Amino acid sequence: SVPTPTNVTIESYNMNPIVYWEYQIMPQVPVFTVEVKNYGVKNSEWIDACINISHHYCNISDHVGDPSNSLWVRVKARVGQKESAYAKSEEFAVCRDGKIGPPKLDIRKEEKQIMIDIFHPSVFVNGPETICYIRVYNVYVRKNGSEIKYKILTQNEDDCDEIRCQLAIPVSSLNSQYCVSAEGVLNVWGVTTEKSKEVCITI
Amino acid sequence: SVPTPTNVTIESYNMNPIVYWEYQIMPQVPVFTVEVKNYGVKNSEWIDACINISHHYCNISDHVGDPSNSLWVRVKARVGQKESAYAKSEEFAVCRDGKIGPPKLDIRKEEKQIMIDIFHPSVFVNGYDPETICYIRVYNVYVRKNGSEIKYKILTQNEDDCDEIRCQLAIPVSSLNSQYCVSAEGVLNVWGVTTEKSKEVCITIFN
Amino acid sequence: SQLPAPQHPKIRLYNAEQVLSWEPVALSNSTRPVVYQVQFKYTDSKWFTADIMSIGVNCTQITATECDFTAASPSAGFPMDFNVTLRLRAELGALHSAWVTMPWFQHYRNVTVGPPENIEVTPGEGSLIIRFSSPFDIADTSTAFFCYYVHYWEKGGIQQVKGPFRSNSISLDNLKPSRVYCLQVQAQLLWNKSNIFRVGHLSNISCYETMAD
Amino acid sequence: SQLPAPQHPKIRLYNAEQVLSWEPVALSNSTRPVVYQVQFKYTDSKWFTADIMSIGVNCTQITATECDFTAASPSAGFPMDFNVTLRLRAELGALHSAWVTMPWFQHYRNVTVGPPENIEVTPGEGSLIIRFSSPFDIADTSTAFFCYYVHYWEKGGIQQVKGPFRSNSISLDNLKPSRVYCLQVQAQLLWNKSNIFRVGHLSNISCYETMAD
Amino acid sequence: GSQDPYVKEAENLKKYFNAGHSDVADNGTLFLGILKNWKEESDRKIMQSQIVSFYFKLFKNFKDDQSIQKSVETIKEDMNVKFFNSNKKKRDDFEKLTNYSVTDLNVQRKAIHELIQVMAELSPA
Amino acid sequence: GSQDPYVKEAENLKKYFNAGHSDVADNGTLFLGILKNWKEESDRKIMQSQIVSFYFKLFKNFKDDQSIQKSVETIKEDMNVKFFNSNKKKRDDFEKLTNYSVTDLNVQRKAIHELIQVMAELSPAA
Ligand SMILES: *[C@@H]1O[C@H](CO)[C@@H](O[C@@H]2O[C@H](CO)[C@@H](O[C@@H]3O[C@H](CO[C@H]4O[C@H](CO)[C@@H](O)[C@H](O)[C@@H]4O)[C@@H](O)[C@H](O[C@H]4O[C@H](CO)[C@@H](O)[C@H](O)[C@@H]4O)[C@@H]3O)[C@H](O)[C@H]2NC(C)=O)[C@H](O)[C@H]1NC(C)=O
Ligand SMILES: *[C@@H]1O[C@H](CO)[C@@H](O[C@@H]2O[C@H](CO)[C@@H](O)[C@H](O)[C@H]2NC(C)=O)[C@H](O)[C@H]1NC(C)=O
Ligand SMILES: *[C@@H]1O[C@H](CO)[C@@H](O)[C@H](O)[C@H]1NC(C)=O
Ligand SMILES: *[C@@H]1O[C@H](CO)[C@@H](O)[C@H](O)[C@H]1NC(C)=O
Ligand SMILES: *[C@@H]1O[C@H](CO)[C@@H](O)[C@H](O)[C@H]1NC(C)=O
Ligand SMILES: *[C@@H]1O[C@H](CO)[C@@H](O)[C@H](O)[C@H]1NC(C)=O
Ligand SMILES: *[C@@H]1O[C@H](CO)[C@@H](O)[C@H](O)[C@H]1NC(C)=O
Ligand SMILES: *[C@@H]1O[C@H](CO)[C@@H](O)[C@H](O)[C@H]1NC(C)=O
Ligand SMILES: *[C@@H]1O[C@H](CO)[C@@H](O)[C@H](O)[C@H]1NC(C)=O
Ligand SMILES: *[C@@H]1O[C@H](CO)[C@@H](O)[C@H](O)[C@H]1NC(C)=O
Ligand SMILES: *[C@@H]1O[C@H](CO)[C@@H](O)[C@H](O)[C@H]1NC(C)=O
Ligand SMILES: *[C@@H]1O[C@H](CO)[C@@H](O)[C@H](O)[C@H]1NC(C)=O
Ligand SMILES: *[C@@H]1O[C@H](CO)[C@@H](O)[C@H](O)[C@H]1NC(C)=O
Ligand SMILES: *[C@@H]1O[C@H](CO)[C@@H](O)[C@H](O)[C@H]1NC(C)=O
Repeated sequence: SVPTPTNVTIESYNMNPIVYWEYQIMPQVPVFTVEVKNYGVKNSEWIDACINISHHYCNISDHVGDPSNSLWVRVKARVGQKESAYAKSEEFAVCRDGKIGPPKLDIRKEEKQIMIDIFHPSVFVNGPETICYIRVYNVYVRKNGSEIKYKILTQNEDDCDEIRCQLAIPVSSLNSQYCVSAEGVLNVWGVTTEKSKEVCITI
Repeated sequence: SVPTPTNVTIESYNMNPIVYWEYQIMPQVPVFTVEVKNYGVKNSEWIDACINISHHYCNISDHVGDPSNSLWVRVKARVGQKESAYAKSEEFAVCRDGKIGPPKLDIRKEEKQIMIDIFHPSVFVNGYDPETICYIRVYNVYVRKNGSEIKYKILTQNEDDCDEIRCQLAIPVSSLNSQYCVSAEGVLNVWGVTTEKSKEVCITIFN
Repeated sequence: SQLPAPQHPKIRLYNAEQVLSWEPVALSNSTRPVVYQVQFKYTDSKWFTADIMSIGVNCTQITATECDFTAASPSAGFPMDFNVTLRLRAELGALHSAWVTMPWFQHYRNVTVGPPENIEVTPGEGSLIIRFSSPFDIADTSTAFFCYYVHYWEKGGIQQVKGPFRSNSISLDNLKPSRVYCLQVQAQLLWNKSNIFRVGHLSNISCYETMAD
Repeated sequence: SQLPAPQHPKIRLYNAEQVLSWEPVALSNSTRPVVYQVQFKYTDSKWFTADIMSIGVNCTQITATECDFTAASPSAGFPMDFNVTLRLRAELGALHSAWVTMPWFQHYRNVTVGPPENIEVTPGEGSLIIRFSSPFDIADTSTAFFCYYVHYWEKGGIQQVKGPFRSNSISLDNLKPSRVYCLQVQAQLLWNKSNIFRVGHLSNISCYETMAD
Repeated sequence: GSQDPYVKEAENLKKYFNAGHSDVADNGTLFLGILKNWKEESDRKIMQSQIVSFYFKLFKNFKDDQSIQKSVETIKEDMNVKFFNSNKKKRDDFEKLTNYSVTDLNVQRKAIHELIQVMAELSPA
Repeated sequence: GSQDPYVKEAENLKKYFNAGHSDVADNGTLFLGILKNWKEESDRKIMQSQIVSFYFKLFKNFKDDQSIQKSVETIKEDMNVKFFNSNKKKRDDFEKLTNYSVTDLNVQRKAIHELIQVMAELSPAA
């Protein structure tokens, strides 16, 4: 009997989840089939993602419905004409278990203030009304020795649009070093996005 | 055994209901007690309205909670020291079974139109539970110009046409001789009970 | 057993009328007249026989080729808010035909609205006064009402449409005095739930001359 | 059997801290140290023992005369929205005392808000810029947030209050240049459900002189 | 005369159920007292939803009494008009939620699963 | 990190009921599918009321499983906060309406009586 695969895992970055698994070395080269089953589709049954593939990975970005909806992945092995039992994975929510890229920060001087632009991560690119989005931005602004955390809510129409978010901080003429880094917090599970590359500016 | 009263009825006009009943003539003068029971009161029990009274009526306007809430009335007779069984009435809804007075109509001419004022009946304007279901939702305003009548409808919810004191209707007119006679009636919110029709007020175009 | 089903049924939803009609069913060997049965149903309801108890008109075991729900008395018939489905069959004792099931209708949604009734026009100083009756009497004005349009034009002139207006009386102010104008009145039934409208039919054209000054 | 109940319990609701304290219970004939049991309950719920699984700190049969619910980690403790009722008793083995039941509290409603932390002031031309930290970190800003007030005045002058403002940085524009101004910062916790506000405590006075040009 | 179609049929059920007797006034009110406490439509629809589900449940038990079937389903349609705004999808979604069995082992597992995303949108936007 | 208290306790109940198995995905959805059809809060509160009443009944059946009492009662309070806006009267009136027995002969007689005035205010206020 062909042995069953082991250590099935799912790793997602920017809502692009990939399935990984381990298999023992054998004289023949085995091929695998990866099957996905989403929660929230009528008459749900296992959908084929990768068919008779020889390597140990399978990109299932096309099988992602709602990033907040659970999905399961199982994989079986075929050697010659005999197949193995399925290796089922733990439930996977892209919003909960996945990770999101950092926001893009831009800084520029004005007469009496500094305008900090917080561009949404590259995930939310127009190119579906899901639960998974950003509710607050934790923007850390370090002026000289000390940093203070700011909070910008996406629901505030006056502070954020669909393309950018802005924050205005007053400044003075004396020597000061303002360094700004920002991260986003997801709505349901509070999963923190990667921290933005800290951009600085001097007066 | 003293006999129980008969033919218990309730008649309401302008939300002032009176209880009536018939009783046979006897050598002694019998006295009666009238008891009211409303729907919508916690641990409801019979409230005395008229106590040991000799005549055949009892005004229970004070026992009217919500004019749309049902109430029941029963009455017993006492002769000497012996009492009779109760005579219970049918359920009574002031809004459904009662009757409401007519609205007061006022008419006045302007340069190009006629402004008809429909004052609400005196029940709803005063300085008897408020915030009730029972009020007027539409006014049927009948406007007869010479031989012909056309029915108008003014909704109470329209803030631009009605306030707490009145409802208005503007009708354009011409210089030729015309006889405008206007009567109006109100329709209750839930049971559609129509108020009495207003006294027909007319006006003439002499110019 | 089985009979031929009634032919080409129609539901007449004009103004406040509600009439179901159909073509009669005949047999070659016919000894006694064929009767028909009408039944109505709500959106998720049971079929009811159309009898004086259920709907106030007797449309079961009837010889007629029509059934008038609104004839009996005022306010009779199906509520104009309701989702009503009718079905029909012919029967001769033990024999009956298949059920001919009409499409569902809501009266406010499927009515063909007629022109305003009793139109009276009186001239004014550079104006015309129009008073008319509503196409039919609506129980709840808040749920559905009429919007009136007046198509007026000077003789030999281009059309102009005043409206819409809720009142049953309107003044056609700012007109050329001592000139003839022709007009048509047309209603529009608006149901707030549907947010779609029934365009009423226009009345006959009638021309009138305005006053002198 | 019966033991004396703990004396004068107190609930400290300062910033994000949640500390229940009480006076110790002693006996004349005391053989072993008396332990205490703390329990919490929601508005219409069951009483729970305050144990590491329930609340993340061990507050049953503990020797200390206080229990700090918020000590372990951020966001640990009772959610600041919840309606929490606490009760307390002292017990010595089979012996136990009566339950001392505290009044109900909601954190946003009963908190004593402290002044803004780490206040830094830098002078500008006829102005002063103030940057400060929040009195405490709130998880959900939509349910509760801070409104800050700056009480500024020239030395020997009458009070002036600028505010309120949501940001943690503000510019005190339109000031007399090359003059000394003293300021105080005071926060205000706003809970939209309560429609009543908690006035925070003011910070220490600190005077600064604006620039010339 | 002109009155919503439920009035005629509701008081017919009152006679059938003897809801016109003076003994019905006892023990306060079920629905009327509560409904006067909530004037905001969001609060009303929360309460009315449970009341509407109750009447539908009551009518379902008396679906065999042919004496009142006309009156019952007439009131049902008027509820379909007044409460669901004649939206058949709204009526059908409401009917689905009610028919869920709380003892069906498969149903509770799905309810526990969907609980997180349900709580996520319980509050208003 | 910082997440509403129900998330921690909801996934605790998820494990206790084996709601993480791939078999739950079968047979569509109960609540999630319906709730996406209704975006207007009036429509939402009509549906959410039936869903919230469902969970309260479900939790009532498992009030004896002391393993999950912590997770259950935390979610109940968070429902009291998110759905009832911490209004104790709103919560208490809701519980009364649910507990009415539709087979209690006195209850149905009162229900049939109050029907008219209930229908009277089913429609929204003008
Ligand atoms: C007024 O009332 C009428 C009568 O109730 C409504 O019309 C009905 O509307 C329902 C939808 O609510 C329709 O139900 C659908 O039936 C389909 C099968 O029926 C078809 O075929 C039969 C012949 O055997 C005929 O009845 C007819 O030709 C139908 O076309 C089902 O397949 C449908 O289910 C599918 O869609 C749903 C929703 O997406 C899914 O959940 C299902 O799984 C499935 O995929 C559906 O159930 C019914 O057919 C309609 N009847 C008529 C006569 O039209 C009106 O909608 C209503 N109007 C208003 C404004 O409320
Ligand atoms: C929070 O919950 C507590 C516990 O029920 C409430 O306090 C008591 O509530 C009962 C029932 O309503 C009253 O009889 C008591 O008088 C209340 N205690 C006190 C000290 O007043 C409290 O009302 C709840 N808070 C809110 C905002 O609803
Ligand atoms: C699978 O994972 C376990 C635990 O992470 C590890 O001990 C084991 O070596 C892994 N197997 C393979 C084949 O990598
Ligand atoms: C997976 O495939 C999609 C297209 O099917 C692609 O956009 C995505 O980048 C792929 N994932 C990775 C990690 O490359
Ligand atoms: C009482 O009412 C009945 C029926 O309405 C009537 O026949 C009878 O004459 C009435 N009696 C009196 C005294 O009015
Ligand atoms: C009934 O009593 C009320 C108040 O006592 C009074 O206002 C009303 O005029 C009375 N009606 C009659 C008909 O006596
Ligand atoms: C209905 O009318 C028909 C007329 O053809 C008659 O034969 C039948 O008896 C009537 N039904 C009832 C119940 O009166
Ligand atoms: C009524 O109108 C609807 C669309 O508005 C249509 O689907 C239906 O077939 C119509 N019914 C009749 C009887 O015309
Ligand atoms: C309108 O003209 C038609 C002729 O098509 C006639 O039958 C009808 O009576 C006319 N209407 C009026 C109000 O004169
Ligand atoms: C709690 O702390 C006390 C310290 O007084 C200790 O005796 C007790 O065992 C602790 N409880 C647990 C469950 O660890
Ligand atoms: C919190 O404040 C409320 C209202 O001021 C009060 O009823 C309650 O007892 C307070 N709780 C505590 C623990 O002091
Ligand atoms: C404010 O004054 C108090 C004295 O009551 C002192 O303890 C505290 O450290 C002062 N604050 C700062 C930031 O120095
Ligand atoms: C009112 O409730 C009590 C019990 O709570 C019951 O005994 C009594 O019969 C009820 N009233 C009526 C009229 O049934
Ligand atoms: C889905 O429903 C069917 C019956 O409709 C049932 O047999 C099946 O077991 C259900 N699925 C699961 C996973 O229980």
